[PDB]
Amino acid sequence: SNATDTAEQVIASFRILASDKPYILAEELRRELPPDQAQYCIKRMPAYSGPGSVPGALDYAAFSSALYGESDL
Amino acid sequence: NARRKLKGAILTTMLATRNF
Repeated sequence: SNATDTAEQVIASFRILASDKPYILAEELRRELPPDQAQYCIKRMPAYSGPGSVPGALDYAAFSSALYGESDL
Repeated sequence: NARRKLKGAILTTMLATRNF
């Protein structure tokens, strides 16, 4: 769907900012995003608990699909 | 409105600030 296509492009952007890790860290968000937007992401991204998880790992994929994608499923 | 404005700004940051 069009919403999924947009969300995937956002996911791809976060993935680059995360250096191709499957999650992103708060320090990477603060490094790359405007402070208000970094804080929003730090507060609202769900924790990443998949393979390779670490304390503080943030699930940018789930966050992006909820915000821009086909979220009502 | 608040969420709509915030997510539009984030979309600009994520898609329209780097040459990705």
